[PDB]
Amino acid sequence: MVSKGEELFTGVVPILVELDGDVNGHKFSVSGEGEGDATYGKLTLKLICTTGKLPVPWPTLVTTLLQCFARYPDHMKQHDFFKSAMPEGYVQERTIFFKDDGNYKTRAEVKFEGDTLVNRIELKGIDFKEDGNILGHKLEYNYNSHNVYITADKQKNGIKANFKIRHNIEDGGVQLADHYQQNTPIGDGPVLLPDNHYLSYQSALSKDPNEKRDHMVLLEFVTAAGIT
Amino acid sequence: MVSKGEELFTGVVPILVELDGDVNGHKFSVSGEGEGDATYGKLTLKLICTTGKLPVPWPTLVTTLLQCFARYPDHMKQHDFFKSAMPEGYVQERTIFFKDDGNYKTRAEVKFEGDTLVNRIELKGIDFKEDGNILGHKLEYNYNSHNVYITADKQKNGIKANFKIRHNIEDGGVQLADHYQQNTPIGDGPVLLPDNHYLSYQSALSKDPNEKRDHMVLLEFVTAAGIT
Repeated sequence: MVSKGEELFTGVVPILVELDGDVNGHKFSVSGEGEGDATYGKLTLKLICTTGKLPVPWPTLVTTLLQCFARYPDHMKQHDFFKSAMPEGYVQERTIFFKDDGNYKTRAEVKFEGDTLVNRIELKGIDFKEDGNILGHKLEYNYNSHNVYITADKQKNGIKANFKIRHNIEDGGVQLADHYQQNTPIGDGPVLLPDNHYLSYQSALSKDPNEKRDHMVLLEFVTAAGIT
Repeated sequence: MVSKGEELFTGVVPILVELDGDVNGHKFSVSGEGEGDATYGKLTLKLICTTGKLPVPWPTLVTTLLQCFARYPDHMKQHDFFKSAMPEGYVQERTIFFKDDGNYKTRAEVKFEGDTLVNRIELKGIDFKEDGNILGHKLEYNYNSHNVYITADKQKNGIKANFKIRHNIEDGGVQLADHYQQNTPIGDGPVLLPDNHYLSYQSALSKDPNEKRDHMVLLEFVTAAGIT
């Protein structure tokens, strides 16, 4: 239960991320490593496109490329589904609707493989406008804070989430991305089904000045809230 | 010039921050320490209210509590006024208009005192609504990304900046804060007067789980841009 999940994330945990995607026909792959410290609701990753140049803005992949590292306050630990599902893990599926543009559909499996927390993903994007903010690469290289609204999904012994990302556009404006999320345990064991709450996210995108490959250094701070 | 400023910020630099403020009559003081690495346009600070509980939301003080740590690309280094003014330093004055509420007026001096970069500030806030988002503490504990638009101010041998902060409000909405900035060198030496550009900011607010005092752990990533 609480102690079981808390134990698996007691200190700093190594992370591995793998993604294969296809957006409007452009195939690409991303691989990344890093670590997370749920004690501080912190996570840091260096993600690299191993197929060359990324066909879409890096910011559009931030949400796809580890909610188990969220910092749940003591009074809210009974609501931490993500950690309660470990190490077996859970599948995280999403559909992302980019306002007035295409959409991504993703499926990921996150769980431990030894001492390492792994996130393997498959992404498919369709109907993007060649001249849009996505394929046109018109999004600024940055990120804002958002809240991930969560509710239990007892039918699937998991949870559902919904939130809208605001991607700042170069020279002004915002490109919204509506996220519909579903998380289902991989195992058949018992999990912590939560009462409604949300995860408060804050992220910063950076670059490794010495790296030649197309990449993204991502930093996230996550804290659960919404319950007194 | 460029090399002179680059030299002072070559590695990791210790930082000291001090602030005395008065908002609608509530007097308070903040003291903080940390470090910055302009090579990665990064900065981290732990800021503490030494007078007890902070009378205003911590997020409202983020912009007041080190633009010299910005990461300027090679082709833009001749435009880095902040570093060119060091170690003597510069005065940074601002007027912050919180939409439909009060305003802050600040004056700060930032420069080196030995190997440490210091930021001492005086803040005065007026006409805040007792029931507003500020004195009512209705702002979420987080931060978004913004661009700091800069232009040279040859009359004062310094620069001027303008930007609008978006403070997310608890349960929805945004509380805007219009920033009008002026930076003037403390010394009378020559500085780097820049062509128009902006600093791309990204910030994350956190907490030291072991600290008893009212405080804020602030992280900022800053990179200059707007010039080809």
